[PDB]
Amino acid sequence: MVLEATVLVIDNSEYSRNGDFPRTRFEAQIDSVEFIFQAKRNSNPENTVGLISGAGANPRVLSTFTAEFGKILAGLHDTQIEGKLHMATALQIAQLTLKHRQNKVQHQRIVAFVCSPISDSRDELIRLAKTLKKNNVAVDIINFGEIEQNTELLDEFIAAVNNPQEETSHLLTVTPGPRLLYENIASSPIILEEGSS
Amino acid sequence: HPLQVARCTKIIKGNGESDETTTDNNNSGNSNSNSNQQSTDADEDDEDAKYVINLKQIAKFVVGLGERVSPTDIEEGMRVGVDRSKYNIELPLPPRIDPSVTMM
Amino acid sequence: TGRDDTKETVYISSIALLKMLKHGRAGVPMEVMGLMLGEFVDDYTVNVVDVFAMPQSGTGVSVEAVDDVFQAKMMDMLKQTGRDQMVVGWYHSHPGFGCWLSSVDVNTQKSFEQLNSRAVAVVVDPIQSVKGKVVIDAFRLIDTGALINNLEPRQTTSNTGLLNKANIQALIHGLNRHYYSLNIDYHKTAKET
Amino acid sequence: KAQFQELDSKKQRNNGSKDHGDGILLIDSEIARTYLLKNDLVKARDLLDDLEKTLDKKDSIPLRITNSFYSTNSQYFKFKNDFNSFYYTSLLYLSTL
Amino acid sequence: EQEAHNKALNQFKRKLLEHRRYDDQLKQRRQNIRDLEKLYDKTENDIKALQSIGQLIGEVMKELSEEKYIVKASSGPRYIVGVRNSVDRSKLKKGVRVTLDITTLTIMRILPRETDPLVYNMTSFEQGEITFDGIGGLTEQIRELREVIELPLKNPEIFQRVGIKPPKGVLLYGPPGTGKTLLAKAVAATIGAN
Amino acid sequence: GDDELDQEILNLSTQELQTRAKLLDNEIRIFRSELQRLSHENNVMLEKIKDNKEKIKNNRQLPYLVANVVEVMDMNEIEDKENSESTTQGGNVNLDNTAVGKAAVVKTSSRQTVFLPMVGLVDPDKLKPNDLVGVNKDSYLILDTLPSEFDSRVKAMEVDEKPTETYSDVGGLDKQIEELVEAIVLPMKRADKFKDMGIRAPKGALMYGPPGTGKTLLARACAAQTNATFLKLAAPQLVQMYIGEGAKLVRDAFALAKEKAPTI
Amino acid sequence: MSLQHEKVTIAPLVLLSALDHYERTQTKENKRCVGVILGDANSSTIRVTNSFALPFEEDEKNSDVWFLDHNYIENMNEMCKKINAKEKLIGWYHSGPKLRASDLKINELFKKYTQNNPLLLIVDVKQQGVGLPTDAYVAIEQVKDDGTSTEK
Ligand SMILES: Nc1ncnc2c1ncn2[C@@H]1O[C@H](COP(=O)(O)OP(=O)(O)O)[C@@H](O)[C@H]1O
Ligand SMILES: [Mg+2]
Ligand SMILES: [Mg+2]
Repeated sequence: MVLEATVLVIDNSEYSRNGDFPRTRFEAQIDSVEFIFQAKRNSNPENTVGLISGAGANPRVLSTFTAEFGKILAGLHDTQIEGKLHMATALQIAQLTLKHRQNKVQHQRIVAFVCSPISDSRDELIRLAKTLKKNNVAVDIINFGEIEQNTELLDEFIAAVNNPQEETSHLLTVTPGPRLLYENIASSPIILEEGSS
Repeated sequence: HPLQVARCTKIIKGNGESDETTTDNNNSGNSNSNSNQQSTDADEDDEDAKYVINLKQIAKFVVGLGERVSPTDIEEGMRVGVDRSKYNIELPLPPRIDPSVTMM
Repeated sequence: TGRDDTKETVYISSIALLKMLKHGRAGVPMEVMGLMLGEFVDDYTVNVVDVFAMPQSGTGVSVEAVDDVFQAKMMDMLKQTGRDQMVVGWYHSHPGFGCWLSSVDVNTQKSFEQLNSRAVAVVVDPIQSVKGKVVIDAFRLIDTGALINNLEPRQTTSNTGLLNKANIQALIHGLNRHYYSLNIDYHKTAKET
Repeated sequence: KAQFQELDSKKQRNNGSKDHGDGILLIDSEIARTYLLKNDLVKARDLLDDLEKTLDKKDSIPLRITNSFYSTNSQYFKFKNDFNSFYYTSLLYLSTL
Repeated sequence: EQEAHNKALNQFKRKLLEHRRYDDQLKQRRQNIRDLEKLYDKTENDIKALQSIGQLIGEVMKELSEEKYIVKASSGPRYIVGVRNSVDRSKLKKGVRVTLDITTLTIMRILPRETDPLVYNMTSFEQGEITFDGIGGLTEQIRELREVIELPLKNPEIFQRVGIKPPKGVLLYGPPGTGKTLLAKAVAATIGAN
Repeated sequence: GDDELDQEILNLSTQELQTRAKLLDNEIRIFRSELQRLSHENNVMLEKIKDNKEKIKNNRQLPYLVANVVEVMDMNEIEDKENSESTTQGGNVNLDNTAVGKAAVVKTSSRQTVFLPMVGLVDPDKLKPNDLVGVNKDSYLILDTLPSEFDSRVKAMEVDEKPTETYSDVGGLDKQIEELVEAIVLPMKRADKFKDMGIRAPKGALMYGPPGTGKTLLARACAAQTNATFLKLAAPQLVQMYIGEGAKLVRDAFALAKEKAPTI
Repeated sequence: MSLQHEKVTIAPLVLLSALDHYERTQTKENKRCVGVILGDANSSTIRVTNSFALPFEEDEKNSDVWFLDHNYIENMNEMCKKINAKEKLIGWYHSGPKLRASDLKINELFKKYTQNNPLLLIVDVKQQGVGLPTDAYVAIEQVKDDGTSTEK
């Protein structure tokens, strides 16, 4: 989306250990994190992107808004790769990042990859959905990590956040096996996704 | 005024003095350069003939080139005016009280 | 007429007093530079809330002795923490000499006058101070037009009129042809005490 | 032990993270452990003291790593029948479980 | 031909050079990270020196008190200074060389006793020295010099035990050319004394 | 002959080589991410240095005082418990910051003796007894190094080599000419043979006999040929009434000779 | 690494700065002022020489959410070495007076700028204690007795 700031979440997990894209899902995610960053810059050049960890109980800020690809790239290697995603904590820590920004003319976007299903209670994300859309924050969930064998708990959360205002949630369905992850991003909306009026 | 009066006791060239000492050796730097072969970290310094003056309280200082004359005019054994505390040649003074004395 | 041209009561907070002494005493035998950040209110009241030290300069105190890279960056950091205030003056030391402005320091005051025309210049000796009341005086320029036509004094109205002064030397010569001195007033609460 | 020493020459570089040296120390507790049962107690002792050294220069030491170390140390003491030396070592094993 | 792996291989040939090139570069770039590091530390060490600042030397002229010393500054005037927590008063004594912070004029640390440049030239002399054992001959004479000199320096323990006074002083005299210098040069190595 | 071509069809199977190739495309993707990572790191790191450099450039700038290094005293790292100082601080190992290890003591031309923390800018190997040094005017820190100046006393004594006079032009006295060649040139040129053998090259040759027998002409010829400097020293001068002054120039001439060595 | 923090000397600059800094963010009602403290560390005596604010948020809904700006800590380091190289990050003040368990996790963050364990300097700005205007604690990791786990 044009005129948007985005907090990437790299999923650090033991389902990211598991290989379902080359070399493993972690090495797949380096390539897809580079993809989105540049695509979004071209479409609007004021766009600027941070990175935070999906690891442990606490997500840590690896990068703040920046348009050097090198600062975001560096954090992908540095972070510990074995962890667990915690969606609830992520939404809130991502939201703080979207608070503290160069100009709030931009849309508040969270793009969050899923390799590992939720490790938290369902209902907490339902309550948090209404707080997110209250400040006009949307959350894009890339799902290849809950359709392996998992039933999709993701869909109901996207329903709750979605409501046209200026920002609308999307659910990027990505096939679960090798095809290269970056390409799956590309075939899903990622330069034509938008918030609706 | 006041320019405290000093006098040149040495012509030490500016590219032979080795002001830079990170990659330069004391004997000379290049003899016409000192840090013009370094532009990898951005530091600039060349100058030609910086002189060592001797103050009349007998303190020695490396001082500037002329800032109101060309350095050609400033020589070995020539008196010079330098600032109160910024010690940098502004105006040269004649080389001593020698005229008129000699001519008689 | 025009400007009030009466010399400010400078209210230096406790934090700002101790901070100045800290940077000055480490740096002896050398000069130190720095910018004073506060709020100006009334027509003669400046409250110097905080300070920041400008790194040690290789040419000493002068009109080049603020680098615009440090300055901009430093104020930018105060803006991210809400500690932001406006440059209302500048401080500099003479490390071995009592309070006065040399030719260079007055010329620096002419530059700070441009930016804020109520600006203060504070001269801190770090080592001569054993009380810590002493050898800290603030100066502020009185208009040039004021000097010529002899409308120079106008600092004795709208103050206490208790003055504290000593020395002829440079101090006094500085005073006659340029600036006016007034004591440093210390502000505190009972939480700092 | 060969696999992991080999592995970190490549892996650390490509991956850019992850240390596999944690696991070396359990293997090492187990080499002493083999020595204990075979009745070469003397050999096992030296390898446990060389293990201990590595532990101290680690910033974070997970509980599992030091748990095995103490298990081994416990076995050593009861062969001598030093009741006191076994008792004090076993409490730490129990706590760090 | 009939193969499409024959068509594939042409392309695969181009690829080959690419791996080699990338490997060359990776190895260079790590070495570069290290090289810039050393340069960076050293630039930063100048800056630690600018904030550390010089110090003043004097000498303890006379002890006034444990916590007060008469020092005579090199700059000029005699001073009464304080003693820092850091310098111990066991180190302080009269006539020892001292150094002090410029700031508060408080004794920072003591100095070792400095040497005038005349006597430095004498000390500095070393030719890389010689053996015992390249002074050969007049064996018995070499042995006795060792008996006076070397024997109480290494072992004063035997001399204290017996309760005899340490033996000290030797005078050497002989013809020119006999190697008093050669022996002077030799004895100095053997024992290792300054 | 290489790899990934028709040579390899014979070494390794057509299916197996082709599937190697696909594997080796993956390896590029991994190489690119690593390579860029190392690249962006150098670039970033480079900027930090430029920042520092500029800070030092202001200090390096004129004026600055001139001092001379009396001696160097570099203290040991860990002289104390954890300090390169000779006093206690509870830790920190530094050479010019919290703890002073290396130091140079300089004597100013302002008549002061000052103990300085060594500055990282210069080498401890340049800093000798009487190295002329630039020192920062304000706070005193060794800023830079300067060549040594030499007095008029130094000048007379030293190098007054004129190109070879040539022995053809010093007529007669065949034997004297024969002796000088043997004494000087043969060791200087054939030093390698003297070295392998371990014998010493002549300490002196005494020349004696009445004035005007050519001797001057000859040493001046020999010195240019042998590529040693010509020093001019005359003993009747060095006899003085002042004990100090008279002793001084012997000591000066010995130190300067060894310096300007090889020298005649 | 060292476990050396046995004595903590405080300059009075630190206690009045923490008093100001709370009020320059305007944190209240168990919101906190989290900033850095600089000084010397890796040593038996710690001298807490200086203090600065950092950008920081504190959420009352869950204590495992707070904000911190990392880029601020990296940029403040460059600047402070120029003023004084004897100043380095030695840990963090926290307004308190209540010490919490989530503060262990903030602690971990600060362990990536200083080699030693970070010092968490509780400075009460509310002035409820008539003594202790400084209490100091350091996070250490040890097997706790009585069948208890390894606790941080
Ligand atoms: N063998 C010679 N052939 C030519 N002229 C000579 C010869 N020896 C001496 N002279 C002349 O006499 C001068 C004095 O001799 P010089 O080499 O200076 O001697 P000494 O060291 O013996 O006092 C020479 O400058 C030269 O004019
Ligand atoms: Mg002799
Ligand atoms: Mg002659």
